[PDB]
Amino acid sequence: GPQSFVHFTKQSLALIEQRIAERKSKEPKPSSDLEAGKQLPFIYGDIPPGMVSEPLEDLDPYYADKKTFIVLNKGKTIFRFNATPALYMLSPFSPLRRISIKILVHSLFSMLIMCTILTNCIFMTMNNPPDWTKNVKYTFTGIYTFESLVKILARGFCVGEFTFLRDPWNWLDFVVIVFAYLTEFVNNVSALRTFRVLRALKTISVIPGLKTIVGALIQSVKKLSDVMILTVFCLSVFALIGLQLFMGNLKHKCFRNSLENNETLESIMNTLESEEDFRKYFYYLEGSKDALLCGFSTDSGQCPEGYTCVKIGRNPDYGYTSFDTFSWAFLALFRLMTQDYWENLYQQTLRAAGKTYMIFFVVVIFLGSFYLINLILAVVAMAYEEQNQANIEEAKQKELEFQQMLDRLKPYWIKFKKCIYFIVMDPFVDLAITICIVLNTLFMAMEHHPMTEEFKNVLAIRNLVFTGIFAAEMVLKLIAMDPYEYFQVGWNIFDSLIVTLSLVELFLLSVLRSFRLLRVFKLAKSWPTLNMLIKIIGNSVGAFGNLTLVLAIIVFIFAVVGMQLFGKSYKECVCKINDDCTLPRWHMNDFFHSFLIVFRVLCGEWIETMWDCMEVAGQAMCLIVYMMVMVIGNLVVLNLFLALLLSSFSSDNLTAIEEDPDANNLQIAVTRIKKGINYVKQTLREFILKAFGKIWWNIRKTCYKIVEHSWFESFIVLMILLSSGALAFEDIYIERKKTIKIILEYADKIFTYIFILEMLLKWIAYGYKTYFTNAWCWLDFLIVDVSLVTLVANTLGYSDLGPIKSLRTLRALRPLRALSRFEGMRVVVNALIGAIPSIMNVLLVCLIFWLIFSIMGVNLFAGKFYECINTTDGSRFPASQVPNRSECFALMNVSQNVRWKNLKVNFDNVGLGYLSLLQVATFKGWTIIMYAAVDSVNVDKQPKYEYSLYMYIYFVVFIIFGSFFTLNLFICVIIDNFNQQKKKLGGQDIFMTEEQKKYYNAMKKLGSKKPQKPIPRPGNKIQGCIFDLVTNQAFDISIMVLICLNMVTMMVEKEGQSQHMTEVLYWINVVFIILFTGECVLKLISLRHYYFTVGWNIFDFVVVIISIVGMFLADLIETYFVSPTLFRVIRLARIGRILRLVKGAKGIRTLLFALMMSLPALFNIGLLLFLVMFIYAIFGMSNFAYVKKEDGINDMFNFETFGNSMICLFQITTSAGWDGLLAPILNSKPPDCDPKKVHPGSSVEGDCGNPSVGIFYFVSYIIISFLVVVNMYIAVILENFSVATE
Amino acid sequence: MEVTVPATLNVLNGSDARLPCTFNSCYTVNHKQFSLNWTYQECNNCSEEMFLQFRMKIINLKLERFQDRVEFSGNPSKYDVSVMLRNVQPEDEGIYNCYIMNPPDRHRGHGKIHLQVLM
Amino acid sequence: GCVEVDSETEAVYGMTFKILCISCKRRSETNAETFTEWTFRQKGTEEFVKILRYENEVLQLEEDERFEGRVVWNGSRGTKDLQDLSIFITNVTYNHSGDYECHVYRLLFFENYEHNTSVVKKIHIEVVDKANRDMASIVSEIMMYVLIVVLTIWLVAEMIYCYKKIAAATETA
Ligand SMILES: *[C@@H]1O[C@H](CO)[C@@H](O[C@@H]2O[C@H](CO)[C@@H](O)[C@H](O)[C@H]2NC(C)=O)[C@H](O)[C@H]1NC(C)=O
Ligand SMILES: *[C@@H]1O[C@H](CO)[C@@H](O[C@@H]2O[C@H](CO)[C@@H](O)[C@H](O)[C@H]2NC(C)=O)[C@H](O)[C@H]1NC(C)=O
Ligand SMILES: *[C@@H]1O[C@H](CO)[C@@H](O)[C@H](O)[C@H]1NC(C)=O
Ligand SMILES: *[C@@H]1O[C@H](CO)[C@@H](O)[C@H](O)[C@H]1NC(C)=O
Ligand SMILES: *[C@@H]1O[C@H](CO)[C@@H](O)[C@H](O)[C@H]1NC(C)=O
Ligand SMILES: *[C@@H]1O[C@H](CO)[C@@H](O)[C@H](O)[C@H]1NC(C)=O
Repeated sequence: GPQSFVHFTKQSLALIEQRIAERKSKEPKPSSDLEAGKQLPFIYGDIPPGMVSEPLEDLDPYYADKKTFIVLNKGKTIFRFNATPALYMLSPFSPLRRISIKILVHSLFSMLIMCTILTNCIFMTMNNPPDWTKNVKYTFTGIYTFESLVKILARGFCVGEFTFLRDPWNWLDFVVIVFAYLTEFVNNVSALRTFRVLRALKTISVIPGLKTIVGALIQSVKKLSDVMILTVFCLSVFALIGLQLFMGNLKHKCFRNSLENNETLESIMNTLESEEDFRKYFYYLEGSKDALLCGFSTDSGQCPEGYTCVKIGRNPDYGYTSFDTFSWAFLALFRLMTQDYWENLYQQTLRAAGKTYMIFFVVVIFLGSFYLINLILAVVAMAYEEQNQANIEEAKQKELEFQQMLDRLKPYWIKFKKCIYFIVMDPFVDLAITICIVLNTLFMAMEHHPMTEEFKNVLAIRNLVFTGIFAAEMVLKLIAMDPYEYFQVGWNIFDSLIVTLSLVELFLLSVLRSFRLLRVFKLAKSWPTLNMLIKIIGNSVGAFGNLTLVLAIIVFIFAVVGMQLFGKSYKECVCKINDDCTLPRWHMNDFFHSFLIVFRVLCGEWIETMWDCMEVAGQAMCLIVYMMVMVIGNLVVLNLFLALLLSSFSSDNLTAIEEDPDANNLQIAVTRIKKGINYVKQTLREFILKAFGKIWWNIRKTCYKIVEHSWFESFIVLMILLSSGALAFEDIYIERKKTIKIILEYADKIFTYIFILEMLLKWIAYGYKTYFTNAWCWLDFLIVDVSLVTLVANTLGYSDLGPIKSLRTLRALRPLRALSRFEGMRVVVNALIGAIPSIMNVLLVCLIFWLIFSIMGVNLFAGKFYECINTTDGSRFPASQVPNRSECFALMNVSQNVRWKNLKVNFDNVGLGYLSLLQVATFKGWTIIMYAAVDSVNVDKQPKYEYSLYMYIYFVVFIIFGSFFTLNLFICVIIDNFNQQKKKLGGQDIFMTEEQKKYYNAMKKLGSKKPQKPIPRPGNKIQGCIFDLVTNQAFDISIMVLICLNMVTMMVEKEGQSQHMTEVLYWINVVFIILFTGECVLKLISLRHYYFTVGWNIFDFVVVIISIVGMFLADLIETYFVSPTLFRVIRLARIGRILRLVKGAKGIRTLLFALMMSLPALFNIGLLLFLVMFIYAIFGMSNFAYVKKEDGINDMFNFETFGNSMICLFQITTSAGWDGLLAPILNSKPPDCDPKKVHPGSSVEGDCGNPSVGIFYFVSYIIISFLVVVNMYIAVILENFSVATE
Repeated sequence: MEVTVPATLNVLNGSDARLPCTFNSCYTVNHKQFSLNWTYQECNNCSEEMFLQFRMKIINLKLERFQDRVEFSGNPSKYDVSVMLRNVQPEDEGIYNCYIMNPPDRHRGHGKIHLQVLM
Repeated sequence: GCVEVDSETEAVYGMTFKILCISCKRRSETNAETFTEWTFRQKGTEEFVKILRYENEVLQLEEDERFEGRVVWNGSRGTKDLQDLSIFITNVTYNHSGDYECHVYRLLFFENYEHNTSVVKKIHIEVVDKANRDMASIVSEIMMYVLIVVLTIWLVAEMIYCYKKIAAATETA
């Protein structure tokens, strides 16, 4: 009955308790479409007006028996309550219940609460509330008490199975209302007002929809159990390794030698307390807050003469960076695993514990930060992907049932108007307009800092004329087309907003001059990828708009919480985070700066702020707050990223509409041009015609037979490697190694001669055609020719001439010949070249988009970055004096050491705009630019501290748009391309050799024997008792617990531990070792000759042996010889007893299977990456061996040698701090450098570098590393998906 | 540097008077700069007078009518600089001042206490 | 950007010689104020007698007939942080053969302290009528040549062998 709409009455109640009487005297699930908050089924049709906001009968049969009723409203949404008397005090037919339930369902009620929430928030952000607020607060508490009582009146607090208490989100209502009551009267000091913040979480339920969003987020975090277990496991193991190796190496400090007045280190260290004091005794590199790390090794940093290495003192970075104890080791491995500012960790550990420990950081940065982040990404994506399919499978199901159930139930102005509308002829006038657009943007792109007067004049007048054209086109159209329909179209809508703003400036924001650039986006009609970008952005405020909003409210909550907890602390507790005793530049006193710190924590630069936080306001709360921010944000941001990205891949369309279905302007005007160009091609081309011996074949087979012989290929590869090493020996220390210099010079001739013979043989073998149609052969040909060009020149004595000299520098390309020989590298390069057409599209889109942002920047900031610093200290002179350039120059002419100096990467031009945006978008070097933008005043004016504070919003918007959305476009494109390729191959692996393929299939097959051998009970009784003893389900569990106890006994160690506790742990270790050996030999007893038939058992055996021998050898090496480093390296062998812990775990054994499964392809990509590193390192050693020691470049991290060059290149492979290395390369002219400086003992005379080649080198490297790493990422993620699909 | 002091102090005549000056300074108090300035004044019009201080060690100037009755009874390290008044008389009724400067925190603290004597 | 490179020891007669003496600081930035002095023992004699002393920017020379007019500074010029203290002998004579060593007396100036230090570097000079090319060059010249020629042979000969096999191939054909 679709008309089962009656009023809820008493005889119904006399009936509801009727059935229930005999149901309890005799001893179905509720409809999934009727629960509260949803919409009433259409089949029931319309609700009569006399029943709206009235109690209705509960139609659900499973709820039909129970004491309950349903309420519906104008929005057709279900409210279900219980018909018991309110608190057993007010029956459902009291009038007060009626009026109150009407006022409960009222939509203006929800609007009221939403508005109170928003005003509450806008007041939670005022740091220092004034007097009016205490009163407002009163009002707010009143409103929330009113909204609580309205529910609990009808809702109850009593248990009728339905109550105020049941529903979860009202628990928040209790906690807030009670906290309002307590503190208003009682009058923990740190966290007084925070719990108010929890009111703002009621946005989650007042605003509709977010409830499902949070539900799905908490569902996506459900599948992170295995991955987070593995992550903590791995970080703890690398913490044990780091703690073993570097315990206390960060406390090495360069100490004075001539200790005056007969004092030992002990006598002085106690009595030292000021930074200044320490400097009198330790060497602090100029202008740093921490004394220098040194080392007792050749490969370590070195102390200046007169200072000797000693481990006494605090640790660097306030004491927060150290491997001293397991806790700080775990924190340091975390900052590594998230690759946050590990530049300093890398450099500090390598400076203190010597440079050959790069290996550790290599193994972590690969197997940790890379792999663990990959794991998290993959599992989150899998879960969200299954969730999206869960929605879609319901989506067609719900649609299908409804359709079947529905089916089963069954004057002069007109002339001039049409004239101009014809003159709006589409195939022409639109293209003329888009040309006007492009000419405009490339005219505003000629903005640059030092402009001649006539140049700004011409720029002005050209803008004016272009605004004239666009405005005239707008009015043409408004008049001709029907006005009511002019505003109908979206582009028209955009364009009308833009033309208005244009006429606004023509009336004149200051910024808005920059907004003519939005008109670039019109090109989107005929440029499909920009259409894709616009759809991506549209899905941020569109369908996936709820997610964005959660993200917005979460960032707001963390901003307000951080402010409330730490805002005052950053104010009194500050003279310990800035020696001038002023607030630092990045803090949490206000709401804007809180917000900024929360934004940065999302961006992944979370530790410098954390040290300041911890120093200022305690270690427990800071850590918990930062760690909550990181995790919550990073899960939501990922979820947002993933949602958009999976919408891009296939849900955007199912080829429902063709590419530009209606005749596009690009597709019609070409025809009107096709009828033109062919008219050119047919008419004048006709008019100009109107007006006017076998022995060669034998030898060819011989040579061709030689070339494909295996010995030939091996020999050539051997020569390739020898040439490449000969390259590597040529560093600045080669003036010493004489005989090696001479041998290298002669070997040059030998390999040149070999490779020339190679190419000559190849010619005859293949002929100039086949040889010259192949790219690899062309490359080798170019390399051998440039080689022989160099040889001849040297002979002729024209070596001195520069082109030859600069052709030498191209010798670094000799490694390139290695590519075509190893197949694995060849197939990776083949794959990566396959994709480059799509990268071209996307790079052009990101390039034009950043161009818009870069012209915006040039209009805003250009030339305002100048400051007048003092060189001695390095400080901006205060703006009170040196007000402007002019008084900076009078100053310069009176005193010295002052230079009105630029930023060297700034917004003076558009090209520098691009460089600066790349620095900002990768989060490297971006802080100094932002810091200098927000100090801006005006050209020739001295910056003031945070004068235009709110320019940070420029960079905020830029990160969100140019970095976040563009990467989303890139990642999508790259994935489509790779799936496109895979499919074209037929789905096969795209990065593995044939061999690699067969071994991969085998090693996939190995993980498939679920069932094993019988292992029958052995004959003799007593050893049979041992058999069923060892094979007990719990004996292995006991071993596992013993291993966990072993793990904690390893964690207990710490720097500085007493001679007692060291030997206590020693015997605990040896009893553990004895016990493990005993359980092992027990295993051998049962499985006579059969212990070795399952691999894990061999693992246990070998771990036992390593464990025994490591303990013995440590004893021997401590007794006989003196050997700390060897001691600690062989002592870490005891970690083997941990690693068997994974054996029991079954969620970690599948992920490690996935890793080892994917290993081959990563080895291929690692080879390619090593080759690129190698070439780029040889170029480094050639070019920048003599740049001045400045920022990233220093004494041990430079390009003076293969060691140092390869170290810096590995560091910036993860794009860590490439701005630091680029900074000294950029300087080319005095006083930024010196081009006639004689480096002692060598002939190169230039201290400063070439900007142009410096930029090309570093930008290129970061891009190539990005692509190869993205390939790494695809490999890992694709395997994870594939191996989990079982 | 907030100063926690009782604004009004009533102590029985001839009894012991606890006059608590305290502060919450986030910086570790170090004796080589931290200073305590202990002054008192009777009527607002009449002049302020100093009786105790702390530059390097606790200094008592041993004043007339303040002689042999005042000794420091707190310890600066735990932010307690309370002093005692032995066997109060009707005379010491007045307004007591504790001035604290705790470098490197710039803000100069200030506590005020009104001491009244009941017969 | 100093590299320490040893001096050459074979001064051909009658043409100029440059004696090397490089001394970089351990950590490059530290300021310093070096001065050097040089000593020599003639071949066949037992004592080292001072020859030149470079300090400030002067090259004050102790009078000795042998080195009176033929030495000129070719060190680091016009700085007081000299890290290269080499000398140049303009017309080498047989009298200048000997053992010459230098001493650099640095005074690094550091944060609150100054640490005077010394390094002595020793060289031997032998004068000859004419240059003899270094042994390495000779051994290698002969070496590049030898390998190149032999290698050609492995290639040339092999090709004949194969050509013959190919000839056998023609033979079956
Ligand atoms: C540039 O900075 C230097 C470094 O402080 C200033 O030189 C100092 O001047 C003060 C004078 O008040 C002296 O007490 C210091 O001893 C000087 N230090 C040094 C290292 O010389 C210099 O005055 C600054 N220049 C300007 C123009 O202010
Ligand atoms: C640069 O700043 C200074 C600020 O003092 C200006 O120079 C002064 O201008 C005022 C007003 O005319 C007068 O006191 C003198 O003409 C100047 N005094 C001093 C101390 O220089 C100057 O005009 C500013 N503007 C420029 C040219 O950039
Ligand atoms: C050095 O100091 C010690 C203090 O332990 C003292 O006993 C000794 O006499 C002193 N030596 C000199 C030469 O002053
Ligand atoms: C500096 O000031 C003096 C003051 O007389 C003036 O003569 C001179 O032109 C100014 N500029 C320079 C570069 O000396
Ligand atoms: C060396 O001196 C003699 C004169 O004593 C002179 O003939 C000869 O040219 C000089 N050679 C050089 C290189 O000065
Ligand atoms: C110390 O410096 C003086 C000059 O002041 C010098 O004569 C002496 O040789 C130097 N000693 C050392 C140790 O170099």
